[PDB]
Amino acid sequence: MFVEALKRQNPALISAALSLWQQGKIAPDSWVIDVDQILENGKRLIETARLYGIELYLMTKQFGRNPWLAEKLLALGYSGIVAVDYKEARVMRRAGLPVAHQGHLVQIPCHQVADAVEQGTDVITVFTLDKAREVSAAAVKAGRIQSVLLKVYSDDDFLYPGQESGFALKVLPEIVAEIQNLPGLHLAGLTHFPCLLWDEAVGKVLPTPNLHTLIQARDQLAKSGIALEQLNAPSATSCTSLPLLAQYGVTHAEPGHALTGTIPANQQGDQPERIAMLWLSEISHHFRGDSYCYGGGYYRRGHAQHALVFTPENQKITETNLKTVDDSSIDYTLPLAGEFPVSSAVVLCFRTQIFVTRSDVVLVSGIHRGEPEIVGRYDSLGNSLG
Amino acid sequence: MFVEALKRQNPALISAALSLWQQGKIAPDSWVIDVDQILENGKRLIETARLYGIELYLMTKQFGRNPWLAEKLLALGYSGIVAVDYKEARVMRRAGLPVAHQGHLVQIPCHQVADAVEQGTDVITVFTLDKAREVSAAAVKAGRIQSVLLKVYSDDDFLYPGQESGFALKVLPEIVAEIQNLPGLHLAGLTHFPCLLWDEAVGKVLPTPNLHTLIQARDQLAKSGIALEQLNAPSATSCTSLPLLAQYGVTHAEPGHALTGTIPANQQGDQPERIAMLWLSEISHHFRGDSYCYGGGYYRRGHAQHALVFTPENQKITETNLKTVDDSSIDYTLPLAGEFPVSSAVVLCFRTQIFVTRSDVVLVSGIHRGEPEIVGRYDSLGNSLG
Ligand SMILES: [Cl-]
Ligand SMILES: [Cl-]
Repeated sequence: MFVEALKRQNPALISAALSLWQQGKIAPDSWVIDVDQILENGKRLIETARLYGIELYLMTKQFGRNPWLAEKLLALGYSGIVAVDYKEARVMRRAGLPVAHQGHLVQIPCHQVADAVEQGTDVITVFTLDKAREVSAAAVKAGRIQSVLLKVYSDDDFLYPGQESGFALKVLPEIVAEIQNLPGLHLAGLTHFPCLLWDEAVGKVLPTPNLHTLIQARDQLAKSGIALEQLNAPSATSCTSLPLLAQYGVTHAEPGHALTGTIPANQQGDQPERIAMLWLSEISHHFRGDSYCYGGGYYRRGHAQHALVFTPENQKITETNLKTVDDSSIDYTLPLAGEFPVSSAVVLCFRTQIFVTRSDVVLVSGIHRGEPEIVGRYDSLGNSLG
Repeated sequence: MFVEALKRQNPALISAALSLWQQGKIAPDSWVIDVDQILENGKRLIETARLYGIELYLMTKQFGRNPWLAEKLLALGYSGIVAVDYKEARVMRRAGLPVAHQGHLVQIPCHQVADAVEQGTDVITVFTLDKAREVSAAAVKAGRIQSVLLKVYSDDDFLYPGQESGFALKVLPEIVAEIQNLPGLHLAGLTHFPCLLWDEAVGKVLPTPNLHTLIQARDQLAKSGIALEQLNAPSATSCTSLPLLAQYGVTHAEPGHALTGTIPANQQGDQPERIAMLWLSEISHHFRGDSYCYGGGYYRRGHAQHALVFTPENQKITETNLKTVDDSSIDYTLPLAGEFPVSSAVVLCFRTQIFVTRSDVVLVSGIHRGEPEIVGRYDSLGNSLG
């Protein structure tokens, strides 16, 4: 779904990836990241957010919770890293990086609450009073006051599998009263997910009922004198959606895919953020008239559709399509329409979440200058490969 | 699907896991491995195979391509490691371990063929003449002769997504002639997958058409004087299936799940190999009457059905069931029937392939002696966590 955008916005990345593969420097099932471009994208996001006075936390899950990229991006002026789960937080803390937000989308396990509080986490999102009590106890024991966000929801919200969580709007005042009575805590604000979603029919990113629930919650609380310093509204945060967030009084947002240009608003390759990643594989074998490339990077919600096949003998690039993929079996290989020579290179570009796949992540700098150089190699879980 | 077997064969593992979690030593989304038991299972497999004269290669993908376990198991007398793909081979070679078989289920990428040949790989499976030519060239350049296996298939075989590969039976003689003419190669034999499959209706592991195709291929080749030193017949290799393999003249087999007792023949917990793994999680939150545990370990083909919930205040264990899981969205959490306290521990036991998930792998020794001790912590891709 991003091959069109890749061809338009970053053909140099295609050339660099293929060149490095031909040199034997990039193995199949690797996402190749244009470091020059991701940093440019990150800067544009910061400059845009600054005008609106919106603070940004960096989301890294989609590019494989990569600590090298996280460190370089943080240096652009981001307020900290938002860790989707405790394993992502683990990568960041091991790297010596600040974690600004933990608890969303995934809560902090009981035996890790004290570490999150003691090591320093700007805000912690809680989904239950029992978890809030755990955070309060840890804060008191550490002689600190921990800021928290509350995840809210209402019955008309978009509630996705794995994200069914939070305090119902009908009980929010009772919850807030409890939170304000816990000694270890400071109620900093609210969050929800997803707050914005791409609408294909309209052709725009639009607010979701979830965002309206967040606003309604803020407004209800304001009637009882509750002032909230943080309204955190993630999902599809990008340069062109930031003004929309600003209109709703959002104070904090969390770019993830925007950093690599891989947002649904960019399918025509016309957004300020340019495509900064592609997936490289190679032809393994043929079977009954079709070619199969090494798998490992397949993502069910990715809308992978188009593939480029590079044959180094003649340096030819041919477009073909992915055939239907069985989501029930492990993706050892992926089917491509048509026969291509064994050991030809393959390029795809689609929406992924690297952290739930087993792809390598290869960091390439200097593409803007025409001097591509590999500056890092990592796995999908954030480990260096050396 | 293995909770019954776990309760019968290894209740000590349940007790050890919960005890260590209560001590704050095992985080949610960890497979806890009984080292004493996996090594006992590995020994039983070796002793059984030896009587039949079948050689065993160790398959490690399902327990997270773990190099610590691989090394300890190899020491029991295994002929080497079979690496499912080139990333698994990467873990093993970095650990300084011998790789006996590469190429099945996944081929060797072109820029890695020379390393596989030069570093030493007992047999390499090829799916195409072009890959065979690559191996031959590499062998000649390295002044070696490389043994190869051919993957065969026929149209009535069980051919699963990701495993659609090999030479058709109708062209095998032509292929073998070509292979025998390539200077770098020695034709060692044949392989296929799956060669055995559990049959739930019958209640036995049975040969598949794939195994019959392998035998037919061997017999056809024998008519033209081709002698094959290796008939490699993987899938459901275990203590009770080894005599069946022996009856077909299989020379090499490849236990994976048998090492941990997590084979479909063991649902009643009556096989020689005892359950040696469980998955530990924890209650994150509640939503609309149900509890949600941390995810990360879900496997679509795993038949996860039953969960044990441990509440440390009273030390009570309660069985509940997993609710229906949406396989399309990321498993940040998993739904459990009923409400349980936040931060209660959760135990599951089901068929997994750790390498395609993001679970930790925690190695616990001394369970047989009643002195459980953590001797290693790894991620799902084989990296040490420290
Ligand atoms: Cl070519
Ligand atoms: Cl309890």
